[PDB]
Amino acid sequence: GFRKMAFPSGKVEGCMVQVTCGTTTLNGLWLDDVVYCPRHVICTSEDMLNPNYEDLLIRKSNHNFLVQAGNVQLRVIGHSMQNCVLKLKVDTANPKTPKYKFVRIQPGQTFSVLACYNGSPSGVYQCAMRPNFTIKGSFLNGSCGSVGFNIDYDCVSFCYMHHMELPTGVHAGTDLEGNFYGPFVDRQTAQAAGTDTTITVNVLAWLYAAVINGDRWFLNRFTTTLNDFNLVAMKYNYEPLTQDHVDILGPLSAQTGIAVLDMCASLKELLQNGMNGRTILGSALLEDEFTPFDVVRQCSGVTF
Amino acid sequence: GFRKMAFPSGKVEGCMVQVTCGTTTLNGLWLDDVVYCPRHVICTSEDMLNPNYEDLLIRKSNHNFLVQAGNVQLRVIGHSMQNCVLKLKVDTANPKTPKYKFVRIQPGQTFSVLACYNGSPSGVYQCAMRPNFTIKGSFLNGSCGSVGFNIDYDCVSFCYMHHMELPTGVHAGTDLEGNFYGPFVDRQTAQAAGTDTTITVNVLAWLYAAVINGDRWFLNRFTTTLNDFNLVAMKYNYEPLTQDHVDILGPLSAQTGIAVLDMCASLKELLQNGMNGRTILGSALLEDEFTPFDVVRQCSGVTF
Ligand SMILES: *[C@H](O)[C@H](C[C@@H]1CCNC1=O)NC(=O)[C@@H]1[C@@H]2[C@H](CN1C(=O)OCc1ccccc1)C2(C)C
Ligand SMILES: *[C@H](O)[C@H](C[C@@H]1CCNC1=O)NC(=O)[C@@H]1[C@@H]2[C@H](CN1C(=O)OCc1ccccc1)C2(C)C
Ligand code: NA
Ligand code: NA
Repeated sequence: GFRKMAFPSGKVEGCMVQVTCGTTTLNGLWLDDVVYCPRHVICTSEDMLNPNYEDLLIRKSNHNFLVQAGNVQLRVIGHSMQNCVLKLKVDTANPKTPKYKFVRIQPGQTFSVLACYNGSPSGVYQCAMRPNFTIKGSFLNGSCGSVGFNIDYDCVSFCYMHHMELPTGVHAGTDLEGNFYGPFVDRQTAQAAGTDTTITVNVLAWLYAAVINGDRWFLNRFTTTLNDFNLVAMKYNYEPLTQDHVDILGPLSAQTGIAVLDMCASLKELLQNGMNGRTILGSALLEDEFTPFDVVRQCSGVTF
Repeated sequence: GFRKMAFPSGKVEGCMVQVTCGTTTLNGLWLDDVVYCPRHVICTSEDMLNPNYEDLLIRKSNHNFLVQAGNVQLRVIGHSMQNCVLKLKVDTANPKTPKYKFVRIQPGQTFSVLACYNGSPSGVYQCAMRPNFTIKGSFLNGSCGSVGFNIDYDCVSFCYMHHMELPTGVHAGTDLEGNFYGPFVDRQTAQAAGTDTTITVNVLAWLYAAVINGDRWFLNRFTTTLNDFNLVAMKYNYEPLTQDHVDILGPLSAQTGIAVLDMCASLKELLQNGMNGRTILGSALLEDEFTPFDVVRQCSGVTF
């Protein structure tokens, strides 16, 4: 009774366009009269090693940029660089432009990715921004410019644009102002993500989902303190739990009649003892990709 | 590098409407001038125990059916019953009607569900039709009339409409002609799904995905026969593997240079020996919700 659910993708689908510069094709985001795409579209293979993007952009003409919106070729009348994103001003506003915001998300928060190739949607899935500011996505060559988003009421909040894959096979990208999440740079060099930690508040959310869905074996009759729990958290590379985390879990706490520090005590035992070959919500591992809001949305059936 | 991916849901989002009959509200599918919804919308609580649907439908007037398409109230000018579905003919054709087909899917095949409440999309996720003709969905009260679908090229293939939850917490529903998948009836009585089996051909697909994504520990230097494998399959409640299954896996076989009967031998060892606390594509259990086509689509990046 509990699934990894993406937001409906319709409002974003109408914004996806193709952006080609020589042999290099990727996706763009067409909002009002502006197409946002990764700046590495202006790069040839050789200059991806240490590109001088300012110098490369100067060499570019509007006409070097082939922007298609399905069958339509869309006429670029201008180009500018904001951090690691290119803004291609176009002669036509997107008539399918939804109501939108650009937001910078926090590590631990979730969003939907609309994976595109050649400006066409392939698929939609839910992602978490890892504590080390990577995402564990499914992106191939051509996936760049694919976007991550949340929907609140009738408003699309864009939070991610895809730029690259790291050696570990995880993914990195920017906010829609072109500021990388984490320490990453848009050039083809070996780059280390931090050690990643498990998103403790999300694991608690998901244990609450497990209880709501009648799956309770792991509950014990013990409590604990933020202090003592955080000692075990540190030992298993779990993020420390703050009183903010405890306050955000209050609704799930109240719904289930299980105090947050009581759930923490249950999590302690799972980390120390493993799951003994048992499953929780049909998983053999502790899941950390569901925020407290994701759990509440899916158990209370919120719409858009 | 491998995720449970849903189809983009835009084309389906434009078809979802609200259908209310007394205190009973659920979702409808508005295609051309017809709204398709579960027939149990005409039911009061008491008559859900053993409804005479023919007699109940006779008592109904067009005006008993409140059909809203967002802010629009849509005027029902007719009602008919096809098996377990109600066709509410309306005065306006859906101007957002996509190109579509109604298809009856086979056990083992996957589809995207667009979970709706009050005619508004909440979320999208990928499902498999279990061998026992159930789905393991996330559906609350009000979710009925939510639809399952595939997209081929520019065509939406509707294959599922949601009707009910079984005692086990799994879900049952119909094709869009109102024929239940499996032995289920739309009345509030205890109903047994069969014993469910694991979709062997999908587990093989997913092991191929694991190899393509560099995750290979489980490969062994052994082969086997359909005959000998099916003896182990039967013992672990896996579906028997047919030469059709072997032919469908040919592309993944050819891509990886691993013969289907060689992968089967690897699966044999996993079933007999467990995973020794190892993970495959970040899972501690064998996944059976990915068809060979799903794997090929996601590793080759097919679009719509
Ligand atoms: C944009 O489509 C593309 C997406 C990558 C390619 C494979 N999976 C992805 O997520 N981004 C890039 O190609 C960037 C780009 C150059 C290299 N880079 C990158 O991801 O390097 C790793 C890579 C490349 C190709 C195949 C596998 C791995 C710069 C400018 C950062
Ligand atoms: C239609 O919205 C609704 C969806 C169920 C309710 C909870 N989760 C679901 O998938 N379908 C029904 O209510 C049908 C209907 C009557 C009963 N039934 C049903 O699912 O019974 C089980 C149930 C009901 C409510 C809450 C939990 C479980 C008939 C006519 C088959
Ligand atoms: Na131009
Ligand atoms: Na009417």
